[PDB]
Amino acid sequence: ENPLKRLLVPGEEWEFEVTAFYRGRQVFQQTISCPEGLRLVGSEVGDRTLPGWPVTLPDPGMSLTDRGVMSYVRHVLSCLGGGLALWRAGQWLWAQRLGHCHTYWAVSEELLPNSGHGPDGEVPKDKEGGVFDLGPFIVDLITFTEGSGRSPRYALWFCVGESWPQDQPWTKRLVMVKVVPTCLRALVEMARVGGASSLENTVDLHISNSHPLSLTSDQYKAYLQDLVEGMDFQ
Amino acid sequence: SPASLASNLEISQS
Repeated sequence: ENPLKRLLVPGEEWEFEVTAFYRGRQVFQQTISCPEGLRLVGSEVGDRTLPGWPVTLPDPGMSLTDRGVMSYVRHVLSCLGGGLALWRAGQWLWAQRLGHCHTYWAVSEELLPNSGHGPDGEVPKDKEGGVFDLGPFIVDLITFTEGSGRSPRYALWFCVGESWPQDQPWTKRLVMVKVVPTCLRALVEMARVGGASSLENTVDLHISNSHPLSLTSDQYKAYLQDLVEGMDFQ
Repeated sequence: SPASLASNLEISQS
């Protein structure tokens, strides 16, 4: 059996780490698993028949310090409405905006949302939009283990209620949210440590009913290939 | 500045 196939078994739940930044400062972090995915809200609640586990972005303090930009943050949060939904279906992650804040996204590095090429897209309203495909990710991960390419990116960054900060410091944006499917973070780290020699290393997939896997480098690379053979490509 | 935030803001109306 291929333990990595658990990633795509129908009804499996991934863990998503949500980290929010107000003007470049981390203000919130929560890890969420839910069959419905997650939904970023300002808890100006709200509709309980909306889909997705509600993830409430914190109201900034009423402080005199930073009152200007924080009042703008509060305004953005107050206009989130139904919010920003993110969920998985098969090998794809999907997003939809359910309120009035135009939201732009990119798949980027963990520590930098805007590497210079602009957003990958705008999150649609009234229909779903694909924001991540596991297929190319695993292909690129295999290439990475073979010393033939960069580590594949998996951090979804959302710029909420403003234009994407192309050629502008991202820390000036009012509300930036990073979502990391922690299985993908784990898969990349497993590739990094495995290239170091070739004994056994442990990978934790951080998905429902998962158990930490102790694998050799050859075992790991073999499972990635078998996984990719059963996935969909254009 | 407030002018820059106002310019970059993208929130549609009800």
